[PDB]
Amino acid sequence: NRDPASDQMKHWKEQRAAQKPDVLTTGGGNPVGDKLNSLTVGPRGPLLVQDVVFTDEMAHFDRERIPERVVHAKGAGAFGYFEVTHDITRYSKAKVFEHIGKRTPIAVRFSTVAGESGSADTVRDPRGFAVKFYTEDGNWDLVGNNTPIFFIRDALLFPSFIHSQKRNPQTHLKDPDMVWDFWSLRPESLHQVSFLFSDRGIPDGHRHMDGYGSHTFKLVNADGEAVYCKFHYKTDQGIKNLSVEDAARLAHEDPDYGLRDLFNAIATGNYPSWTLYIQVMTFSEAEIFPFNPFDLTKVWPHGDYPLIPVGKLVLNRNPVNYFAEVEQLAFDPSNMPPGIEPSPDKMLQGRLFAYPDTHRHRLGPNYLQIPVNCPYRARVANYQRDGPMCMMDNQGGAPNYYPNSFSAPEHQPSALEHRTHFSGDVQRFNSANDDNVTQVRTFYLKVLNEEQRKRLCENIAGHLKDAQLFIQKKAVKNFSDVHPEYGSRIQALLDKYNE
Amino acid sequence: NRDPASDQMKHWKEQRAAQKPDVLTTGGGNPVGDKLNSLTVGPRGPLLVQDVVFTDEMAHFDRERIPERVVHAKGAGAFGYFEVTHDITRYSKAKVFEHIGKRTPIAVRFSTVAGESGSADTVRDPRGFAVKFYTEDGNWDLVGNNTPIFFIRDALLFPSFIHSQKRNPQTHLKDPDMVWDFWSLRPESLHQVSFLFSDRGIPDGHRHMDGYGSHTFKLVNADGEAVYCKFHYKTDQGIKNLSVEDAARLAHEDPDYGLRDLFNAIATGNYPSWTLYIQVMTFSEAEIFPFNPFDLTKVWPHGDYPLIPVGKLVLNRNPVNYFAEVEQLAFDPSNMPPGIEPSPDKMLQGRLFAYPDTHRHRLGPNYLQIPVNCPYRARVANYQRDGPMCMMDNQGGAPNYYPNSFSAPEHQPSALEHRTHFSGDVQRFNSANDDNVTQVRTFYLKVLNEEQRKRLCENIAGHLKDAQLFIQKKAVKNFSDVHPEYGSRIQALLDKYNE
Amino acid sequence: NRDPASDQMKHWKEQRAAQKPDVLTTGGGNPVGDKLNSLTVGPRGPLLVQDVVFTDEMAHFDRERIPERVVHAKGAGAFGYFEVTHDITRYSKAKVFEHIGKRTPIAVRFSTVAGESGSADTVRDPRGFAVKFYTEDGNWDLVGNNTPIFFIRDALLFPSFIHSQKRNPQTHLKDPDMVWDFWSLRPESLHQVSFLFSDRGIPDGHRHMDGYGSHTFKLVNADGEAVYCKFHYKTDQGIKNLSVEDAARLAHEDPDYGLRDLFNAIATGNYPSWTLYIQVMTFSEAEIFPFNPFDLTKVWPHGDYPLIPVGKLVLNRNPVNYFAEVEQLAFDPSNMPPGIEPSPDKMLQGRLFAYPDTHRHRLGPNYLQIPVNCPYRARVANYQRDGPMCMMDNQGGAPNYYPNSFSAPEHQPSALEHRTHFSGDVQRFNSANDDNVTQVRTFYLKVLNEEQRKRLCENIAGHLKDAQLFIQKKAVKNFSDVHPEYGSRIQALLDKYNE
Amino acid sequence: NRDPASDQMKHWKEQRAAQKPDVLTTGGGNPVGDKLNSLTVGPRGPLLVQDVVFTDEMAHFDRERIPERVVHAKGAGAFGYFEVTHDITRYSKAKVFEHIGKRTPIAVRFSTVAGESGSADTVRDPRGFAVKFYTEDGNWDLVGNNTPIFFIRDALLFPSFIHSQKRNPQTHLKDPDMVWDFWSLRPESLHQVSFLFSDRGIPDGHRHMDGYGSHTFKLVNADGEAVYCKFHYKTDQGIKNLSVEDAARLAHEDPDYGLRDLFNAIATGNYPSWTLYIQVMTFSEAEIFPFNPFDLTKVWPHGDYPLIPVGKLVLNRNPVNYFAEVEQLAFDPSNMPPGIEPSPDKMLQGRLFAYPDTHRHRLGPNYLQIPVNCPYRARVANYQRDGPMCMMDNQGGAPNYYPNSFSAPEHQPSALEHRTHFSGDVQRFNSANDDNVTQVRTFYLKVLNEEQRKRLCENIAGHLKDAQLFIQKKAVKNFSDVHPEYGSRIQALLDKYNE
Ligand code: HEM
Ligand SMILES: [C-]#N
Repeated sequence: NRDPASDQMKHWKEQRAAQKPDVLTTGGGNPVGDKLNSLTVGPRGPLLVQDVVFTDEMAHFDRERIPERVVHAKGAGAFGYFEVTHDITRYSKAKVFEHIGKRTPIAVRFSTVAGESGSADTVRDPRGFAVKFYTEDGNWDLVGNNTPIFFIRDALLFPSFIHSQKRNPQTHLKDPDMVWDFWSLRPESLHQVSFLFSDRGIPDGHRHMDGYGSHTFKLVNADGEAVYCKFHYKTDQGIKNLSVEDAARLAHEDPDYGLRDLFNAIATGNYPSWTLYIQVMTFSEAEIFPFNPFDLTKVWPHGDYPLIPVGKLVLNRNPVNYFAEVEQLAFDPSNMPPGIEPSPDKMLQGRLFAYPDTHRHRLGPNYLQIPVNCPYRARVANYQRDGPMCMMDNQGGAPNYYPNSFSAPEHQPSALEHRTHFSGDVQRFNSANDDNVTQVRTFYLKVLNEEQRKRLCENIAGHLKDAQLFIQKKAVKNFSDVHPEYGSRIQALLDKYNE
Repeated sequence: NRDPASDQMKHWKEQRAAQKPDVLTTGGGNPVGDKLNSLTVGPRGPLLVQDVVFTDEMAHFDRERIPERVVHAKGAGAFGYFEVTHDITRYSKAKVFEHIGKRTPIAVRFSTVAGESGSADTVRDPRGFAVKFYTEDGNWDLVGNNTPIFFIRDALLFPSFIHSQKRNPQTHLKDPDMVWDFWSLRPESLHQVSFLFSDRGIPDGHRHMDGYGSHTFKLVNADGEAVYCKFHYKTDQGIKNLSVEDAARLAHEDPDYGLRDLFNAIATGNYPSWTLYIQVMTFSEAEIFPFNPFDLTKVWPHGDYPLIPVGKLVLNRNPVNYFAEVEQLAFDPSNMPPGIEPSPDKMLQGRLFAYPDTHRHRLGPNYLQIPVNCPYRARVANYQRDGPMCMMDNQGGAPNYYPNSFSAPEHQPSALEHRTHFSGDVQRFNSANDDNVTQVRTFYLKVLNEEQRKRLCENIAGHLKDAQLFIQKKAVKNFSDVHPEYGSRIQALLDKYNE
Repeated sequence: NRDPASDQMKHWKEQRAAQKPDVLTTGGGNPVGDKLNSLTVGPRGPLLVQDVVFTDEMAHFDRERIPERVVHAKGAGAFGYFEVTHDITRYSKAKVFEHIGKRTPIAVRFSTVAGESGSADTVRDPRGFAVKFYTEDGNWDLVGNNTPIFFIRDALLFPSFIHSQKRNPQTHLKDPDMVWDFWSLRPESLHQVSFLFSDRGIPDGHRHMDGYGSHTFKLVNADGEAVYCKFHYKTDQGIKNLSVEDAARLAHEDPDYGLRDLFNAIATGNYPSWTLYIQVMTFSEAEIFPFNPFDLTKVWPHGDYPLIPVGKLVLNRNPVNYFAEVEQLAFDPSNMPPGIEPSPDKMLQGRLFAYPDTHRHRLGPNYLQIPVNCPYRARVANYQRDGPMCMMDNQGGAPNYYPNSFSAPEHQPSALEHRTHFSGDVQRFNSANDDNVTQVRTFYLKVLNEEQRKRLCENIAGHLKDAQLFIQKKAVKNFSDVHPEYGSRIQALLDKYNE
Repeated sequence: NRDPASDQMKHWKEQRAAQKPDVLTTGGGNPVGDKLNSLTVGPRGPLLVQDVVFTDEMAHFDRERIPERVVHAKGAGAFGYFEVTHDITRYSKAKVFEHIGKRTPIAVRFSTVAGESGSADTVRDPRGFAVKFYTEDGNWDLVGNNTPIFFIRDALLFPSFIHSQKRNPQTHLKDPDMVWDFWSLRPESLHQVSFLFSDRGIPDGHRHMDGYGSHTFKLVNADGEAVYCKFHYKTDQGIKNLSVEDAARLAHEDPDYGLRDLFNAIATGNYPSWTLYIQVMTFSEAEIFPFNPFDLTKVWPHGDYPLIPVGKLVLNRNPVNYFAEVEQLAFDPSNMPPGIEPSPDKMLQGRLFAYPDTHRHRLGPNYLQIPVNCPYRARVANYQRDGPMCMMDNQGGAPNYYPNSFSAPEHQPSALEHRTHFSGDVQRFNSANDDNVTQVRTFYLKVLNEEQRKRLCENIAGHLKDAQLFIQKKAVKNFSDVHPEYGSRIQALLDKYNE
């Protein structure tokens, strides 16, 4: 009796008992006598502007679509909650970490990157794992990928990068030259490239993948002590990837594979879950790290900085209306309540700006006012007013300037940001040469096995092959620098593909 | 102390009581630690991207403004109720007239016409009197002026009319050449131009003027019998207008005179009111009527068509937040509940398209979702989805197609349009010379008395005198047609004015 | 060496040689010193708002996306010209057909339907074939499809139809319950559904494939005599379709298959072309003719109304910048120069509003000001002003109200529309029953050969086999209502799929 | 014959002697038959959607309005040129100062601050004076006011400030409590408040007022040597302001007095001009300066930092279409070319963000492409693409990723920002007490004479008298802090006013 998903309407008509259906109305609420036959003059005459029943619906029709996400356009979402299982208060005075058994409702949206709205899940691309913590101190957004690292470490190259992985400005077709001309000129991607073309390249569904905040963040206890951290939410359904083969099969067989896997899962009562951990680094150690603790192209070896469990990320309800609750979702890295703060991680810094920016454009100035985005477990009160599509009462007739002598909202000094010290010139400091191989080399011949080491080298060559020859070399060169073998294997492969 | 309007905050803080100032949060609901000083590297250093309290706030301010209404930009609003005092049901079956005593929540917006957001209330100009009935059959928006007639009878000339009435495309100044060159070329305006330059051209506040639906409408009863009608809502505060010197004074002394007079009255249990009447006419009568019964430049003489009392219009509530409840208010003449239907009035016909059309651009595709515009009395159920800034549930997961087989919203034969028959060549009929003198002639001699006729001519001459001689000629000519004396009197003044 | 599309950048550079690369600047033209390293205080310090180079690029990137077309998102486009080869002057006075040899620049975008921007080119779904003629009497948009009929005959059914073919409101996946449920309760779709599931369902590229004006139109000659007609532009590369499996693999092998094909063809000098034909029907015949001549689910048979030759459609130019020239492309069926006029088609009429309406939403109010949409081979002069993103000079200091005595644009009586007579009550006429089978049966037998007839039934069952039985019944019922074996054959197929 | 502005259309008609009126067309370029009569039913029948000429025009009319500037909405603009007259090449290497005689086009917009578009010109209020220099190195926007200081010093107070300066959230009226409750609590304003209420508060048009950069900026020469500065461009027409008397008369007799004046002056060859001087403070002196050198509520005494002639700002060309060339006009302080950078001024810092941020909303993502805003004197080349209302060729088929090996634009190292060192903890430093009286006292006692102090206190007390008693206390208290005599005089006046 198909799957829970396919029976979407099925279950709807049922649960809708036997009570009559609501009356079809116009946006205004005026009942429609007949919305199947246009208002015409004669059985074969023209249409009347007077058929506002028509205009009303058609009008709305022509405006349903809104701009898709610049990146991560294709994804799925579900709601659930978080719960504490450990006490890290000695680490961060965040309200969500209150005490054990302390729950918080969440929202999540998995997704790919380069692919548009029509794209299919089952394909090589990093994955999006975003969590919205509707806390008491406002919503907390831990926007993270399925990997602890990224290709670039300076926000200034992301626009270019994304462009590189997307379409040709002219042909509107994917383009290897673009893809690899960028990667080749910027070896800093070496680390993440290797992760993309590794088995992890294509997770089997969203449920069998690990979550990562990626960036280095900052924790601060109710005592004013701050320490750098890294979030890790590992899957409790075990890691499971998809063969280049299956992936491509599913790709066209069920483009929305990863999509319904999630739905049915939650429907068949088999709710997904991830275990939230966090690494820790004192400012002392941070000054010692063999690298930049804020370099997005690096990791904190688990041996030197072990994961501390903190909580359970459980999803148990699926969106009722996809658009409203998922397509419309807004995740802002800048959304961090008292206890959690960003690090000087140049990429994070940029994200502090881009997300709310794009949201205002994709969704609208008052998008945080959208049900799904509104921090309902907090009391939003301030001196911001109006704006297009202003919902709510817009804070009634309350004094709209600060300061004021009329009892309008005051600032809670107990939430002040954490004071740090920086000494140096304001300049554009070149981070293009901050070691792009070390951690990579120990990933090729260390994290991976000879078995999957060959699968990786294959996956890569199967794409790099399509790039101009002048591109192919410069590329191998990099892989070469990570390890002559990790570069020779790939090359060999190319020579064969290359005929 | 001072007036209620001026005591806005005072009263707010008192009612607020001894409570504690809500915690000042970002749009995201995060507490602010100090919204008075920016995050900088040093006491005299750069501003950091890291300051999201600033940007969260700043970015909203930058997006505070929405386009003002292209016309009737300046205005004041108030909510109240509509009470049925009679049984008119013998004509219209709208559930808004159902049973005597039946109260229907209403919203009202008064306004001028030409002036933009910052203009003054005390200037000569028609006046807007929009009434929104939140009925159980959706919303009823009766968008009427304080005059029963208008300057033109074909929408095709409205865009141009409003242009001539506003600013010159290059100097951005008021243009008497645009104003009069247009009016002169369209004598059909003579009627309303008369009513305009008369003592009624500037009413003393909104509480002292009448409200007219202007257009001819339609009423369909339970049996399905229809009738043409006109709406009339006379003022219970009595017709009181302002003099050129006093209106001209208040222009600078208090540009928001109307907005204030209205706030204060209501704030002191001094609720304004209007009795609602209607002129009922038969298709057979509309057949006999000597003039085009749908021509916007004509009136239905009280004599032959006496007014029938319907109910009362009380405004007993003031807007809490002006932007959210007034600025965003949107009345669409097409929102007529079952029982009320439009008429062939060319003018009205065009308005059926414009209001929601422009509302989509001024407010947004989902404007009908704004609390003030939402038909909170009736239940909105249909097959329209998505659209930017989608509030509520987007009808959750109910079927989006129609018809369907899963118990989704159904038709309503009862609420069907009343069918009328028309015959003729579908073409653009020149309605330019449908007599633009007869009714003005009566207004000039029978409606006005000598002292009023005196003013009407000085008021005209005082503004017309700035247009070029040739326009003045053409202009006067049209006046003599209504009446020899009308022309000569104005002409007389012009020669004087032309020193 | 590789295909022309792949070598896009390669050539762009090659030809750009002998030239120094332009200086990288900001949106404002200020040269940037370094666009790879953000501005921070100290090498490991926070990002400074100061870095305006950053915000400029990021803010713009954060807004690259505009809403995709509500339908026909996945498409491709090219440019060419139209050449008059034959004289149909006695039918249309339209300057486009003026003389033999008359060249008129054109632009075209082909597309699929339901699938979103990321979808693949080769799938069962009709194909949009819109043609924009930049004529001296303004642009003429012939928004056609690769089929001469459509699933429905009343605009009111469209928003609902489209929803069925799209995603589920809650599970966001494609849904056969909606697809069929709709098609079941709506049999008039039979004609098109058959054609669709036919071999033509997956044309090769956008070349080989035919284009049809689809709707019935009206032609007017220099003597006011009007006649009805159907537009036809047959491929010069002969109808060639894709196999189910073939197209099924290309689906993931190369989703942009069309894009590639069309680009490379043109790029290599292999410019495709089409021959335009017209079927003419006189008002007399339109009267006698034996189902509604304006029904969109019906077709005129070359039998009685033989195809007449008019001219050639040649595409010899590729888009330089895709987004700018194809994505932003807007076609309005309502754009018809003198000689061409709408027809009572309930379906058409509706299109007369949706298109510009949605364009103002998706592209913006001044969309006709975007280069490729501008009627550049004409002289747009009128009384329209302002609007957002207003380009040009807003028509400069020209008078902006009509009429006027200042030499502003005067209208042309010549361009007056042809008048027709339409008698009959103005109401909602039921058309759900206008024969949704006759012609359909003639396709299954006469047109379709035992060969295609086999794959048609097979293709239908292959899809329909996923919907509840109660639907399958209704679906087979209508088919057998066309011809016993039609559904009979389907039914057999259906039962095997249901294990 | 009237003022040159009155005859706008006259000279336009005259302008095209001869020349025949262009043909009235739709937005698509289709010629119009009858633009005065809609297409109806019969002479008294309904309207047909089939009428596109109407809908084309109406839909546009319905979207003419865009959000008015959040502040400084009511203004006037003009174009002219900038001419170098002194070699200041030892301080700035900017090309706009490249060499004596060199002329650069400029665009200027004058403005009030609080009133919306309908507001009156002649009212006490600072005055906006923005200059746009279309320099070879991109556009340089010097966004100055008519005062060298400002009320607040930290951007976070700005939204608040402006709010208190506008209408009441509930009553929508100007709130004296709002105005003085805010000023009373933030004494840093005293300086501006005093300047504001002096004879300089209501200038006589835009031609008789000085223009000031206000903020301190950083000039950078060819040797990479930096220096701080302040821009001053004094009227050549002489500082002339209006009296509280005439100003109130003009407020109703001519709400557009400034608009009209500027136009006419230019129209009659009487071009206004301004001599541009600059002040120079070396990094050393900025160290021992008695006040914070980047504090907006302070000035650099001519005595120690003498003005230096640079060149002349001349305006000799009126806008042809106010909207297209003035209303749409946009200035960004961020637009600074090589040799002209920002200071750490907390206020200037927040501005680098807000202008482009707001322009992207008021005008749209691609507002830099609007003619008036485009840097048409430089070659904009970069890796930015798409966005709505994308004009030009969107950089065509150029490589869209940086870096790339395909000859796309490259960064110019000689346009890098001058590196400055800053050291301190990153925190929210409190500048609320950075001396808010010294300079004020000098203005009161030295800059003004008795006659003046008298008018000032009268002007201050005039408004203040309306605020609640407790607010008057606080305010007078602050004035006494500047000078015992200062507060007393105001207090005496208050004592009076209050009966
Ligand atoms: C009466 C039902 C129809 C309505 C209301 C309708 C509505 C729409 C809308 C709103 C768009 C998006 C336009 C844009 O954003 O540029 C569109 C696009 C399109 N439709 Fe129609 N459509 C209808 C029927 C069809 C049929 C019947 C055809 C086949 C001749 C067709 C061919 C197209 C094409 C080719 C496009 C994309 C044009 C392009 O930009 O390349 N549609 N339709
Ligand atoms: C519009 N009145």
